[PDB]
Amino acid sequence: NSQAIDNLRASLETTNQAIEAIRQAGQEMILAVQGVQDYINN
Amino acid sequence: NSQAIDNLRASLETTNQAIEAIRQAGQEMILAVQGVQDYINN
Amino acid sequence: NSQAIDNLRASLETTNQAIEAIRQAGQEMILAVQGVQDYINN
Amino acid sequence: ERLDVGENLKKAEEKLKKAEELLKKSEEILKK
Amino acid sequence: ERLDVGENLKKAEEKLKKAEELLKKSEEILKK
Amino acid sequence: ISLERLDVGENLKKAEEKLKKAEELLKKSEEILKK
Ligand SMILES: [Zn+2]
Ligand SMILES: [Zn+2]
Ligand SMILES: [Zn+2]
Ligand SMILES: [Zn+2]
Ligand SMILES: [Zn+2]
Ligand SMILES: [Zn+2]
Ligand SMILES: [Zn+2]
Ligand SMILES: [Zn+2]
Ligand SMILES: [Zn+2]
Ligand SMILES: [Zn+2]
Repeated sequence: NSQAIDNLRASLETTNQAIEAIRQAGQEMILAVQGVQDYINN
Repeated sequence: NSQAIDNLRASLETTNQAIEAIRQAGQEMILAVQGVQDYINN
Repeated sequence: NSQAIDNLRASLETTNQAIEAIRQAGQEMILAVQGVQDYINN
Repeated sequence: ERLDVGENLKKAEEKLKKAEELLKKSEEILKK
Repeated sequence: ERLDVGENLKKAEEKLKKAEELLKKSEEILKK
Repeated sequence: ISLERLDVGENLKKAEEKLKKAEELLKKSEEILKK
């Protein structure tokens, strides 16, 4: 059980890093779509 | 250790809330790109 | 705490599946915005 | 004009709905 | 008529920042 | 910036790279759980 808890903690730390990378991809998509709108309008 | 279990539970609940926020951000990005398509086509 | 640890493992495995789905949504969103740019330019 | 990316947007919608249902399942497993 | 999907982009940005701060909280809990 | 052609390609490529990084981290997380 102690080894299982260690593995869960390591897995959840790594999962949190994967979610941060997806969050950062989302920030780039906001910049992309804002750029499309600015081109269409200007 | 029950304290480790409670910590992991609390961390995972909070991680699941973060993922839900990114999911909802994704929903908004779909609406934005559909808005661009609708603008161009109409 | 064997049952608690099994519940955390099952919860985290499911959470990881959710993240992979959001990642795949993000890939489709990149294809969509690429498609908007290619339409506008080409 | 005939811009056509709605199928990518539909697939993204479907994947986000699949994720919503998996997140509900994860929370149910945690609560029990 | 002007294209404006800024309401959707602003909501997306708010949601991404909410997620950032929740991930920091998860990491803090884990560190404990 | 050039106002001639639309270019959000650098944002889209950065998003692609971040999604690839996420996929590798999710593989690492599942490998840790499987052990
Ligand atoms: Zn240990
Ligand atoms: Zn330990
Ligand atoms: Zn950037
Ligand atoms: Zn068991
Ligand atoms: Zn596809
Ligand atoms: Zn930030
Ligand atoms: Zn920050
Ligand atoms: Zn370029
Ligand atoms: Zn892959
Ligand atoms: Zn490996």
